[PDB]
Order: sequence, then structure tokens, then C-alpha cells
Amino acid sequence: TDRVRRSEAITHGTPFQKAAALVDLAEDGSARYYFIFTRLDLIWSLNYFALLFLNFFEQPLWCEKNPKPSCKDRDYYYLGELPYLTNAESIIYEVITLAILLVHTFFPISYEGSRIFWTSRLNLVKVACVVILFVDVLVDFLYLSPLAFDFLPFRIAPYVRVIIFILSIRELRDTLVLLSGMLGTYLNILALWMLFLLFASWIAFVMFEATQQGLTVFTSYGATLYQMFILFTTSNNPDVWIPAYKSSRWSSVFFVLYVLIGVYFVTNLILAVVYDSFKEQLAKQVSGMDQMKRRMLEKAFGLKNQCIKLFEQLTNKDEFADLCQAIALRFQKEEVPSLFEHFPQIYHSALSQQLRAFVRSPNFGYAISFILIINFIAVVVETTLASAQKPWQVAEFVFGWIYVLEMALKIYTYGFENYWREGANRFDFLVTWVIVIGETATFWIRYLLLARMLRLIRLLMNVQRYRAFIATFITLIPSLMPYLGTIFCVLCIYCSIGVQVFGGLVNAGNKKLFETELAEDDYLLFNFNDYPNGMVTLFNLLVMGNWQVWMESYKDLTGTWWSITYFVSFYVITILLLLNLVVAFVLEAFFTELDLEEEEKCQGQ
Amino acid sequence: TDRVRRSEAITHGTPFQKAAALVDLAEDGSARYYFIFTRLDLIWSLNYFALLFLNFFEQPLWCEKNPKPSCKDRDYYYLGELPYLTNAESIIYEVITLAILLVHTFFPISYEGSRIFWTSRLNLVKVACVVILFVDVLVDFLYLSPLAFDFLPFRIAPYVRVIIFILSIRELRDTLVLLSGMLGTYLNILALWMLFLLFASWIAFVMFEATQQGLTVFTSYGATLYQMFILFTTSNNPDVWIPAYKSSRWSSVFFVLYVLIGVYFVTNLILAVVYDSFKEQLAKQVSGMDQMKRRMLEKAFGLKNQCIKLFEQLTNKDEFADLCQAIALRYRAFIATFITLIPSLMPYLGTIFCVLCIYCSIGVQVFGGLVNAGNKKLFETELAEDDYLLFNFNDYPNGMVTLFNLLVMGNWQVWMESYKDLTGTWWSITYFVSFYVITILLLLNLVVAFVLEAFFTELDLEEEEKCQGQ
Repeated sequence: TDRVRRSEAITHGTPFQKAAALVDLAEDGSARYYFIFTRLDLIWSLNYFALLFLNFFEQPLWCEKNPKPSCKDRDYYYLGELPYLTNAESIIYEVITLAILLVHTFFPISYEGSRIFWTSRLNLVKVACVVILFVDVLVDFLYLSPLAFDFLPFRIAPYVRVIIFILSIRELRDTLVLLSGMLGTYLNILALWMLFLLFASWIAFVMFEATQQGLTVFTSYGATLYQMFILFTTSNNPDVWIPAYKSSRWSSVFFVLYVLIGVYFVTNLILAVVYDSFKEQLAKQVSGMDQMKRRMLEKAFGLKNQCIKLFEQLTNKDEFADLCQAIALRFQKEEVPSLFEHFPQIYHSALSQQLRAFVRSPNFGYAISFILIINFIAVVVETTLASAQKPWQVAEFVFGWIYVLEMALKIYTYGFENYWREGANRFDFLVTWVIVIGETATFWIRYLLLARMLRLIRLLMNVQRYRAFIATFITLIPSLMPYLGTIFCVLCIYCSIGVQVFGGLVNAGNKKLFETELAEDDYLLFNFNDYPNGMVTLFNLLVMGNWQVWMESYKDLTGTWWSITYFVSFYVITILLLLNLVVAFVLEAFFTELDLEEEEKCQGQ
Repeated sequence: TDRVRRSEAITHGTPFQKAAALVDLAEDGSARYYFIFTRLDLIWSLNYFALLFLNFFEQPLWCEKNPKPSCKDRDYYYLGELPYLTNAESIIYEVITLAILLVHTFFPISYEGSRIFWTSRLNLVKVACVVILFVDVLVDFLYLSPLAFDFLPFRIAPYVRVIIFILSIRELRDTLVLLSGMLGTYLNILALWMLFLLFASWIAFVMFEATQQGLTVFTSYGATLYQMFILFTTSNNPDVWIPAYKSSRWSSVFFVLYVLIGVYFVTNLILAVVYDSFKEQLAKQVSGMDQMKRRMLEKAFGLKNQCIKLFEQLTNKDEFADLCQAIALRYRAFIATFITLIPSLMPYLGTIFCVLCIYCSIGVQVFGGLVNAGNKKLFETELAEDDYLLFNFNDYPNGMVTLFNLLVMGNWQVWMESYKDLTGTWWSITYFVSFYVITILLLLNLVVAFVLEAFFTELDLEEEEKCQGQ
């Protein structure tokens, strides 16, 4: 019960207790109102997620301008399968979440102090965002009366919801501070890339001037630069230069050289510059956190006898910082009592310790692992069947109980704390409960059986080699969350733009559609006609198989080359920057894991 | 200046100048006959290169079986534009390059001394390769005459020419030696990748078992694993799961998760393992180089006037090697990186090109001849739908450009499907699978790591220069 002890010691503890708490919470990274607001922090978090999720269910703007047919003909408009809110439902949940937001944003005035509240920038920006949302909601509500407005051309709330979400979750804000560091360096390598495309497409344009390649593909410098930009992604390779190769096999040399330089040099040079600037900005950022950590330690200090008394609390300035950092890096945190040591003859009778050693024994692991292999054999045999399967319900139940027992013995040997502190044990816990629930409810099957397959990953987890890769993966998964969230918020902004600009054109009546590559390649459900559909289309533009099919199709559907600016800017922001950041993160992760085991060896030697 | 003074000093100079030559050539990184051998290096190189390029102009063997129509109707077989040598020319250039190769491979027999030469296994393997070439050339000559043979099923010379070329250039031979060590680590992450595909494809097959995705795309576990393997490359995205998305939009959650894990995690992990194991082998190589340089300098030492006479020649036991080491002394950063990276990368791009040569030779023997205007099946294939028919294996250039197209991983499954359906045998996929495993997941990831290392070296170098000037 750490958090309650901490908050009690902070609010009511004696100065030595307060100091000990301040240092403990430094090691772990009006105070009553702050604690209350922290307890409400779950409510605030869920409200901010619901505030963003409203974008998925709000009815698309183009449905309001009286389409014929109505948007109920989701086949005619190739629309999604999520529902769209009525106006009534939208006004209900928009009102509830805006009211909770106003409460959330202004409640800190009760404890921060107004001079602080207005001196602080993050406050002023959140006040601006909530004001903008209040205005746009009140406008959209007043439009319930036709006297209020005749027409509404555009809507701003879909963007401000995302901004408020970004400003609410600090780790996203610190990721955007990092990114708005490295962006200035990134513009130089982006410029060198552009200048390379310009030159290469000028050479191509001169070289093919009167060939069939010129006359049917490189018809002008602009089309050349565009086709070459696509070919830098290689997505149109070899298709874009087949006419050249038909006219002279030697033409292949120019395109092989262009692809080779583009894919293996420049793409990697951009990656290297992004990786460098990431590493620089991350080291710069973390140094600021270490400095704040010192500021907190200096407060804990300011609040031989003093050293003895602090070490006495530990039994539960430069000297202080050194001692605290040393003991922190040297020693693990204090033990947590079980609920069961209170029973001497139960918990402490040597039969207990003997069973504890047994469950801890290696041969117990050998037994359980062999049983798990047998469970794998059991399920692989069972999936040969689809009433003959009925007896395998017995095997299902038996393995269910076996996992209940294993989990129980695990908590019997590592409590709740050292059990749940291990991510493997957490996965065990979850899959145990879900399958035990399924089986005890049994005693749709084809779908729930995928959980019985999912449990088989334990066979990989046990492997002495792969455990290193799996540990890299398991630490990387939570560590990537804010960068994936940054990408997802950019996708939300881009989808909103797509829904407003391109939504509604992909319908069965638009005869131009059946001229597009979408209708030729059958991609028709990957339209922007609603937010879900745009969101999955944007996943396709991210992995960017066939991505130019959309850029061509919507160029042709809109009739202006400016439609391309959406996909070009999307490529520049997501692929060339943010995803290369994620790549750098994975490389730093694995090499840190290798460095960590190299340190473990060097210190053990 | 330098090279003449060095060889002159080594052959005729005073021993103090001989030491000076040894140290100067160490700074710059019967000996008369070794000097002749070294000066001929250009002729040796050009002979090896001609022997390698011979594969581009040797007539494809399936034409020698006399098809109808003949390979004179190049359009009917979508053939390239390079000449095919006559039997006369092929015999002439094979004999000439064999004679010059025999000369080169025997040339060290004098200056190395027979026991030493034949003791060194690199000579022995070269001799095995050259004897194989001699035997196969003699067989090819006999096969000109009906008395010796009626037919020969398989021709080995196209491979051994590449093997001899790899053995001949030290920068290549050391590149493949470096590469051969990390393979034992590369096979582990390859096992993890295989196990991942197998399990993910099993979940896919059972999840969709009765759906339209199952009833059209994932019809058997085999088809599932194949389609998922292509989807790991992302090259069949979104195509493979459009039926699932038509039946229920929630299907997309599984394929999005599969692609995300495949790309941004596992492939990057394969890059990380290859990168680290390369950096390990590079470190071992450069440590071996430093050790060898020291051993040479120690020999040069073995040969106060002591100092003065050397400081005199320098105008051109550790104590000596340490002396030698002492007496050895916006876009600009990117552009310097790019400039130096090219002559640094030449070994690896060259090795990749040699692997393509082996694969192209296999391609011309196994698949060559299938893509022709009379093949009724061909017009059912994706090759014909996408008008890719010039990208075939009917001659060596065509195969080489097809192999480049696979190396860029553009539409690469078109050929794998089309040639599977042409060859009528699922085993044809092994060509493209093994190619992807060897070139993309290993060698080109190595190239990536080499580029990144070059860039970070350039940033460190300019930071060092700045800090030392500060």
C-alpha cells in the first residue's frame, strides 16, 4: 500500500517523514486537492479518450447537404459499418464531455493560484483550446434553430478535439517538443532530396525527349518529376519504364541507377540524419529531467544526526544527492508483505517452505513445460475435428484447471508483487482467466478457440535464446506508445482533411470512378467517405503498398493536381520522418539490450 | 616516384633504405619476379573480368536443343539484343582466357616455392577451380565432335567462372570471408521469422476458416502461409484481404496488426541482428589488420646512428612500431559521406552482383524457354496481364534485369506466381523464396548498416575535428 503511505506521510507526516517521502517519490519519479485530482485522473483520461473517439461516430459533413440518394444507401456510397450519431445523441455527448472539460481545466484554479495559473503557458493554451471548442459547440447547437444560421461551410471541432487530447497526455506533448526540436535539421535533408529529384527528372526529360517513353509517360517535365517521385518509392517499378525497355534494353541502365541511388543511398541518408537528430534531442531532453530530479532532491534535503535519522526512515546536499543516488542504484525497493504470513502454522510450517522450494525447483519447470508441450499436442490433434470433439472438452477443462493451479502456485511463491511485476506472469494471469472463464461458461467456439491457440506463445517465451528478443519486444511495446500515439494523431488530422476534401466522390453514380484505378484494382471500400474508411485507407497509404493508386484516382476525380498535395505531404511527414524515428527507436532498443547484457557480463567478470 | 623508389630500395637499396621502404609502404599500406607479377596486376584483373563477363554472351543452352521456331526469331522468345557468340568465337575466347588464367595461377609457383605454394590451401582451391575449368573446357571441345558425346545435360562452367572471380579479388574474398562468419547468427533470427510466419498463418487460417476469405484466398494452410509470406513483404497489400473486408470491416484489425508487427518490429529486428553481427566481423577484420601491420613493422624493425639513419630515410621492440605510428603524423557532411561511401561499398555491391550471376545462371537453365509466344498458358499469367513478358529468363541479360526487379522488391510476386503456373510445380517458388532470404533480408540489410556506419563516422569525424580545433 505504497501510494496511501506516501500521500499520508506528505500531508500529515513529520518533517523527516515528509523528506523521506519526497526522496522516495523522487526515486520513483493544497496537496489534498492535488491528491483528489489525481484520484480523478482516471475519469479525466477516459473523458479525453471519449472526446477524441467522437470523431469516429460523428456523421460525415457531406451527408448533411442533402445527398441523393440519402446516406442510408451505404452500398451506393460504399460506406462503413459503424453507426453515425443522431443530432440529439451528438448534442448529449458533446455537452457532457465539454462540461467535464470545463470542470477539468478550471478546477486547478482552486489549488494552483491565479498568478501561477495565468503565468503558466500550458494553461493559457488549454484555455484557448477549450474556448474554441465551446464556441464551435455553441455554434453547432444554435444551428438547431434555423434563425441562428443559414449555412455552415466548415467545422473546426474535429481538430481541436485532437489538440486537446495531445495537450492532455503529457508524454505526447513531450514527444511533440522533441519533434519540434529535430524538424529544423530535417528540413535540410528534405531540401537535398528535393533537389536530387529535380535534377534526375530533368536528365530523364532530356534523355527520352522523342522516345516512346517520352511520348507516352514523360510527356512534360511535371509528369516526369511526378513519375520519378513515385519511382523513388519504387511502387511504379518496373511499370513506369517498360516502354523504354521495349524500345531499347539499354534504357534500363538509367532507371536501375536511379533506383539504386534512391533506395540504397538517399533513403538511408535521410534515415541516418533522422536517427542522429533523434538521439541528440532525446539526450538533450533527458538531461532536463535529470536536472528536475536534482531540484526535487534538493527540496527533499532542505526539508551526522540528520543522516542517521534519514537512514532510520530508510529502514522502513551534494552528500545527500550522492548517497540517495548510490543507495537507489545499489539496492532494490523494500519487500511487500503477503496477506498470509500472519498465519504462523499455515504459512511458516516447514511443509509450506518445502512446497515453496518445490514450486521453485527446476524440475517443476521441466514438468510444467512438458505439460505445455502436451497441451500443444492436444490442441493440434483437436483441431483435426470440427460431436466427435466433445470429449476434448475434458482436456480443455483439465488444462484450464492446470493453469489455475500454476497461477495459484505462482502467487503462492512470489506473492502478488513479484508475480505481477513480471510481464510474463501478467500474460499468464490474463490468458488464464479468459480461458478459464470461457471453459467454465461452456461446461462462438470457432472464434474463442483462437484464445487456446494464443496461449501457445508460452512455448516461445520459455526459449533461452528468444527470451532476449522477447524481452526486447516486451520493453519496446510500452516504450513506443507515445510515438505511435503521435502518428495516430497525425492520422486523425489527415483523415479529417480527407473527409472534408475528398469525401463523397466515390459513389456508384460517378462514372469517372469506373475509369479510375480504384475500380480497376477493386479498392473501392478504401474511400474517404467516412472517418473509419479514411482511417484504414490512411493505414494503406502508410504501409504504402499500391499507394499511388489513390493519388492517381483522386487526382482524376478532383480534376486538379493540387489534390496530390495531400498524399505528398503525408508521405513527407509520416514515412520520411516519423516512421524513421520509430525505426531508430527499435535499433536503439536492441542495441541497448545488447549493451545491457555486455555490462552485466563486464560487471560479473 | 613512390612505387619505383620502393621497389628499387627493396631490390638494390642499402638495408637502412630497405627498412625505410618497408615502413613507407606500411604507412601507405626473387622479389624482382614478385614485382613483375604485381605490375601485371592490370592484365590479371582484365583477364578475370573477361572470364566473368563471358556469361553475358554465351548462348543460352536451351537454344542448343534447337527449339522451333529458332532463337533467331528473338521476338517469339522475347530475347534480348546482345549477340550470341558462335561456337568458333566461344572456343577462341574460352581457350585464350583459360591460357592466361593458367599462366596467372601458375605464376606464384616460382616465387612462392613449390612446397609453400601447394601448402597454402587458397592455392589448392584455386587449382581445383582451374582444373575444373580445364576439364569442362576440354569436355566442351570434345562435345564439338560427335565421336566424344551425343549430348550433355548440365554445364558447370558458368558457375566456376564466378567462383574464380570471387577467389581472384582479395577485397571480394575477404568480404565473403567476413560474411561467412555471421551466418551462424543470421540463421537464428531466420528461425524466429519462420516460426512467426507459421503461427500467424495458422491463426489466419482458423480465424477465416468458413469465411469468404477462407473460401477464396486462405483455402488451405499452404495457400495461407504463401499469401501471408507475400504479405510480410507488404507487396500484396491490400489485395489479399479485400474479401474479408467486404464480409466484415472488423477483419482489417487482424491484417493491420500483422503488417505492423511484421514491418516495424520484426524486419527491423532482423536488420539489428545483421548490423550488430556485421559490426562484430568488421571489428575482427580490422583487429586482424592491425595485428598483421604490427607483425610487418616488427620485421622492419629487425633490420643513435640507429635513429639518425632512419630519420634520414624517413625524409622520403614496440619502440619501433610506436615510432612508425607517430611519424605517420550545410550539405558538406552528407556529400562527403556519399562520396567516400561509394569506393567503400564497391566490395559489397560486387558480391551481390556475383550472387545475382549465380541465380541468373540457375534461372536460365531451370526457367529459360517457358516464356514464349506459343505457350497457351502464358496468357493466363500475371506476367502477360501486366505486360512484363520481356522480364523473363530466356537469356542472361533478361534474367539479370528481372533479378534487379526482384531485388527492388517491386511487384516481385508477379514472377513467382507466373513461373509457378508455367512450371506447373510449386517447387519453383523455392527460387524466389531463397533469393529473398539471401539478398534482401541479409545482404542489402548489410548495405544499409554500412551506410549508417559511414554516416555516424562522418559526424564523429567532424565533431572530433571541431573539438580538437576548439
